[PDB]
Amino acid sequence: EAIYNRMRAEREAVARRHRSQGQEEAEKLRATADYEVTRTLAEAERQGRIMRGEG
Amino acid sequence: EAIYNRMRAEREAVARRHRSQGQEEAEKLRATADYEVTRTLAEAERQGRIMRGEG
Amino acid sequence: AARPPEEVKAAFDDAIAARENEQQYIREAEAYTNEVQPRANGQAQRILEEARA
Repeated sequence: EAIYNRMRAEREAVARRHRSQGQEEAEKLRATADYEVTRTLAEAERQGRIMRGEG
Repeated sequence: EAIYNRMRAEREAVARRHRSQGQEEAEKLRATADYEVTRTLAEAERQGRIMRGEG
Repeated sequence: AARPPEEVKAAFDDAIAARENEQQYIREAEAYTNEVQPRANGQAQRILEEARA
């Protein structure tokens, strides 16, 4: 039983590593997407401010 | 019955010792992991603070 | 065979189970660390991206 548990745990370690790598990559992609969204919104707001200033 | 209780208590003593040692080692590992996580977050926060200062 | 009496068989096999449970706890702690660290890396990246934004 101890040997079976050891083998099962050492396989679950690899499974956990794969899942964690996937989740970390997903989080990085989400972060950069949010940064791009904020950049576009800020640029549009700046143009709007310039236009209101002209008015 | 007294002899049986003495045997049983003597066995639970060893069981408790083993479990306590395992739990202590697990707690030490969790503590060092938390320290590493805090260090990485602090480094990221410092880099973000520098970038905010530049902006 | 030199088995102990039935009344202490539970105590003996519980001692065996505790000996296994020690290594089980250690492995669980290692798995916890290996899970937590990548999440910290992702949060660090998100913090840096928020600062840049």
